[PDB]
Amino acid sequence: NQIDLNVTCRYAGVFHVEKNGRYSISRTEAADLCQAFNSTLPTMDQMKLALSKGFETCRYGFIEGNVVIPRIHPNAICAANHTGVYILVTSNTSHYDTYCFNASAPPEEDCTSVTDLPNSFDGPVTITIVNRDGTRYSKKGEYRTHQEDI
Ligand SMILES: Cc1ncsc1C(=O)N(C)[C@@H](C)C1CC1
Repeated sequence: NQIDLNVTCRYAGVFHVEKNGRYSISRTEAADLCQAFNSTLPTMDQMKLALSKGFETCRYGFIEGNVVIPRIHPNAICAANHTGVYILVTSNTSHYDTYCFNASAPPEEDCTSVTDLPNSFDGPVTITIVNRDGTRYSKKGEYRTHQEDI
C-alpha cells in the first residue's frame, strides 16, 4: 500500500507534485494533498509570480480554478510551444498532477529537498516523497479525505 509523490524546487512557495509517475490526481485529491504539505492550491497570481522567479514544468497540474503548465522556454512538446502560464482549455479527462503553494517557503528559488510531509493524518499508506535529486522521505499515513479518491 504505497504512494510515491515526486516533488520539485519551490519558486515563491509554488511547487509541482506528480503522484505515482502518471497523471492520477483529481481536483479534490489535489487540495487534500497540498494540505498534507501545509500548503494550498496556488492562485493564478501566485503561479505567475513563481513563473517569474524561474518555475517551469512540462506537466499539467491543478491550480485554483484551472489546470495549467508554467512555461519559460518554448518547447514544442510542452504546452504546444507556449510561454507563460499555459491554461488547459479542452480535455475529455479529469486527472492531472497538482501544484501546491507553501506560504512559509523562501521568496524566490528554493531548490533544497523536501524532508517531511508535516500535515498528513493517521492511516495505512506508506507515502514516499521523492525529490528530483533522488533523496526520499517516507511515512505511514493518509491524506485523502474523499473515499472516491481512494
Ligand atoms: C519539510 C521541508 N523541506 C524543505 S522545505 C520544507 C517545509 O518547510 N515545508 C512546509 C514543505 C513540507 C513544503 C514543500 C514546501
